[PDB]
Amino acid sequence: VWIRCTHSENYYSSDPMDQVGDSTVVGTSRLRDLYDKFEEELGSRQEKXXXXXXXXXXXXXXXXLWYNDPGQMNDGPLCKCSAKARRTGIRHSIYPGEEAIKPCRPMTNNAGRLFHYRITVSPPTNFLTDRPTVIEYDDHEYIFEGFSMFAHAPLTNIPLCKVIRFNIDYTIHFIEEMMPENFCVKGLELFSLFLFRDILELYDWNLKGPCCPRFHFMPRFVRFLPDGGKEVLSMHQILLYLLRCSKXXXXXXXXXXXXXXXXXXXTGIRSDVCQHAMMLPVLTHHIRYHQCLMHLDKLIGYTFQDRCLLQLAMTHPSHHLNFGMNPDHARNSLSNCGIRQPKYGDTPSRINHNERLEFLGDAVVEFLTSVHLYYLFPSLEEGGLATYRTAIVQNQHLAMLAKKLELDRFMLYAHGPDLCRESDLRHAMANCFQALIGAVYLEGSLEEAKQLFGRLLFNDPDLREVWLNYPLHPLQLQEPNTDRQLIETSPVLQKLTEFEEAIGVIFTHVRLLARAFTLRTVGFNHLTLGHNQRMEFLGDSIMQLVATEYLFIHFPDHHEGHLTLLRSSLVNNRTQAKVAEELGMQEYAITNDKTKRPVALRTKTLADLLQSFIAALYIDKDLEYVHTFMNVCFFPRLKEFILNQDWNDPKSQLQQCCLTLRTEGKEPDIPLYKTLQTVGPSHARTYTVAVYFKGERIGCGKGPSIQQAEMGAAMDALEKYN
Amino acid sequence: ANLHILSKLQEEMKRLAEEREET
Amino acid sequence: MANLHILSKLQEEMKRLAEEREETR
Ligand SMILES: [Zn+2]
Ligand SMILES: [Zn+2]
Repeated sequence: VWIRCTHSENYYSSDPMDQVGDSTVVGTSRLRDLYDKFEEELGSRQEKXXXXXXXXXXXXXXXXLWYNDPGQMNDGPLCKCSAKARRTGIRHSIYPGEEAIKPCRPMTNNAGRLFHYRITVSPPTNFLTDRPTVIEYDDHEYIFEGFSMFAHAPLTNIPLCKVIRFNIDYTIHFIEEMMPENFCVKGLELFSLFLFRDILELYDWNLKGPCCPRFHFMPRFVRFLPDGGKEVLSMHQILLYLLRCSKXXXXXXXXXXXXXXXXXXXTGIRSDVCQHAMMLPVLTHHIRYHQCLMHLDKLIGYTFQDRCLLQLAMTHPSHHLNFGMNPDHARNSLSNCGIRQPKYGDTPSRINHNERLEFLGDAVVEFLTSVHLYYLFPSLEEGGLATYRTAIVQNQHLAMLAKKLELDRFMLYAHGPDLCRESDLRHAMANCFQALIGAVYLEGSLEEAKQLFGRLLFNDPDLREVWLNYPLHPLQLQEPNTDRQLIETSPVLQKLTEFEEAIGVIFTHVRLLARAFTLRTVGFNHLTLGHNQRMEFLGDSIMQLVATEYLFIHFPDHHEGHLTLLRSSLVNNRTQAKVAEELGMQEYAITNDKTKRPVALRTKTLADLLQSFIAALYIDKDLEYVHTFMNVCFFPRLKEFILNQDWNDPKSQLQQCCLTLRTEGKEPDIPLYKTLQTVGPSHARTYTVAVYFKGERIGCGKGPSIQQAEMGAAMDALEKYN
Repeated sequence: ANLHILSKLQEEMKRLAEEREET
Repeated sequence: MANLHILSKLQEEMKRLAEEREETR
């Protein structure tokens, strides 16, 4: 596949010694005239719910249509922040790391300055038209085909740019192909300013920064070629055609007057190029953002090997669209001069947020804080632990701590409808931080999360050495190797040996396990100092963490609410208490001395026993033993935990139970009820309704009322899961 | 009280414990 | 609010732990 250009009609020159700089093709003394003609003849642009339409009354065009204003949205302005809020805002097109772009060359191209890429869109659903922008040159029809982009720097490491608009997840490919010669920067700027500003009223698109822009763009007109590649039409002919044609064959063509331009459904540019130009701001924003993320990597300390993960962690749910520039200008230009195939008559994505990684990062931060505050204060009870913890996990604190990573400069916070205070911004930083540390916890090891949060906590580097390097537990401190030596003359460990054999867990320091079973009744002892009210705290923390990770990984299509629900039904009081009772932790409990005649324990107490055992397991071992434990005693029984759960609603129970099903790629739907039979007289009525979850029928009910019938159907669908 | 659950639990715990003994 | 004082006390205790930490050396 080889790329080729049309001949240079004395305009361009490929002379070796007539080149200026690292240029290949130079513009002769015949291009300046054409440029002046194009500039003087096609430069006439700069020469000349009720309250919303009322405020648009000044110089109306046609219909109600929707024209674009420099800085304002469909309803009022698109900005209501501050003066210094410009340089710290990302919607204002201010990316950290972007400086002044050195001007390339006046006319002559820049092969040694511009890196060429070809921009296509897959799949082409809104690409090919019956009336494409076709220009004829040397007795050959040259058809339009995407855009060519010239960057002032290599992309090196940038992921795929995906964006959804026409209810289709489009992919803007930017394949580095051979560079079509015979072009000039001044000409590309002429066409860009004639299209992206004049014809298409696309203001508020800062490709510079308030001098050359960030990316150059050249139209592509291909004629195709046998036994080879294809031929690209040179720029001079593009200018010549756009100049000569600006003077059912008129069907599907874009016309402009002095609104901006409209697409005649009933200049020689049709609804082909315009539609293909509305994908460019998205790609440019994407590239620039991923280019400024390299300055984020040095702030974090950890370099993400997956840009998509970092971006998704930085994405904010305030983004209703994935477009680059102002949504108003985009939709307006798409509806006024976009593509529109002939008519015969003439559900948002919540998984693209950072709420997932926030849901994970909550458990991550919780776990780090819990563990560190646990080991660094072996004398402090549960009260001070929970106090410190709650004092740290606080959202305001997490926001102020998130500012140390300059997350406010890398966040994708969009402008709201009208209300946009500091609260939304700082809160956004707070959540996005948890998303970040969640992602770091995911890709990088847990130790990376420890290092991140630890380094971010204390400003003094002397305090970090203590926080990061927490000492072993007092019951592990006394005995370097193990407590197996102490078993021989142990009173309680003899009992716990059975508990070790029944689970197959051979504890290293049995003092921990003995502590985990020491109820709040007893005080202090030789075998165990204090009760397990600390391991209840730490236990709750590690349980929440592991469960959160499991539900995050094995349910990648469930949003925040679904994961929250499933976790609430996976790790609650009655559940872990039931597990604790099933393992038989009642008999191995430690209370009083001999006052406890029967083995009657409260449900909550059993829950505390399970949590404390998991904490002791984590301390004596690691998170793997915990994960295994919950993988045998919690996770696979998730569905079961919903079946024998407390009743509330057959519909809700069936919904949550069906929420466990093998979700593919589409978000999990809710059980659909379809009425089958409506029989009976005016008095009585026997309704027969069947449940349809994602097509397949699960159970069928027959009741006197519609709600009772569908509840009967839901119950029938719940009995089938037994 | 289910002996089956603690049986499978003992199985996997023994499995992991013996897995860390092979490294 | 109170969390500020709590965090302050935390920093103090960390300074104590660090002082003891290097005191061990
Ligand atoms: Zn603003
Ligand atoms: Zn340039």
